[PDB]
Amino acid sequence: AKIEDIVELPIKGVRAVQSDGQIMFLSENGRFVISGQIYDLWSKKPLNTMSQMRDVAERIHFKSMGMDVDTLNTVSMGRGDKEVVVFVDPRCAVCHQLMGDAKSLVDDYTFKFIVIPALGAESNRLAKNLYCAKDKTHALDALMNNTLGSLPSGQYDQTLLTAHFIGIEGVPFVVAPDGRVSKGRPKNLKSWLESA
Amino acid sequence: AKIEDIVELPIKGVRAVQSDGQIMFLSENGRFVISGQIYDLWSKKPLNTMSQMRDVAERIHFKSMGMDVDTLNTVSMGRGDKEVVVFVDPRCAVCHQLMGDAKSLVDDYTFKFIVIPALGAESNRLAKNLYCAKDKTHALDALMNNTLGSLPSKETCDPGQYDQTLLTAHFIGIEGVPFVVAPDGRVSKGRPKNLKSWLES
Repeated sequence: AKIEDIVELPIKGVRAVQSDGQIMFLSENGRFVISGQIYDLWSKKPLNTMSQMRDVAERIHFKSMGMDVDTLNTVSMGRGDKEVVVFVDPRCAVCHQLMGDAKSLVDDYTFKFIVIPALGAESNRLAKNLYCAKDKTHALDALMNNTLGSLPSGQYDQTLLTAHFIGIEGVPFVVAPDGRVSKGRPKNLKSWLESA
Repeated sequence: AKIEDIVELPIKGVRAVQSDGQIMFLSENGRFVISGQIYDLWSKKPLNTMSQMRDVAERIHFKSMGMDVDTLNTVSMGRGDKEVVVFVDPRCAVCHQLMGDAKSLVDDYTFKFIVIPALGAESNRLAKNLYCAKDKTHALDALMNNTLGSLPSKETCDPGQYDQTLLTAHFIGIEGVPFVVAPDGRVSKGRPKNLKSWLES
């Protein structure tokens, strides 16, 4: 069954508002109100409570959205049964520092470092090399030391394109085991992973 | 009663999409769909057809939305019974051209030149001078020839560093200058290639 007609509306943000039991959707500047029901098509679920609303604003649940992060330009570090996802650029020094902090935590977490060239054509180069690594154990090591170009083996990186599509902004971008997101490096990684 | 809770959603755009007769609202990356009814609070009307969706995407109806342009930093040119609205910057030469072209149309239209300082501090200064001017009779001419700075000012005017006419334009979706609104509401983001005809249809 088809979409027959499409019109872009002058709407740049939407807020869910709850009053006396009913949840409505207001455009960010107060021009439009939509009375009805919102559905998360990627998670294939209706959002019916303010708690579910907050979940999609504050959290990312990759497997729930049909995303396997191991299929991206991803390298893994650690042994924990709690998964931590960190989008990183190969030239990002705060990303490198964050990755250094994660080394002390490898017993309780498994880190998924997803390499994205968010910072340019040279970042593309390094990310592109890592993608073609013979041995991703060394790739991991290469990533953390900023030694990626001398790695044994498109201008438009798929991991970059995907992150952008789904709204990942800036690096580093961290997703805790419970889905909580950190736009940037948290003050204390260990504490942040434990709880809000 | 009270609004008990509020959540900003990860949505940057909404498309009205029509499927099997009903209209739904889809987020920019397709992640979210909202089934239901949209109401336009500025013009106070429900929107139920794809034609009404196109109307709010393509047109601005100042009076329907309760917007009186004469309350803004505005200057009129022409005598005609069809109102044409043009947002301009004082330093915008492309805007001055359009104004010249408009001299020839004063028979059919009245032009409402809405002055906004969108291009920086010198633009701010000139718009503020127009606003605080003792004498608005020559105001049109000063605008078109870019001589607003020599307009004698009222004692002791100061409206503040943030121009309300600019704030209004930004709020209701004016983008760039010049920005033209035809009598029937159609918008032109930039000077149309051919004006008189554009104003026609």
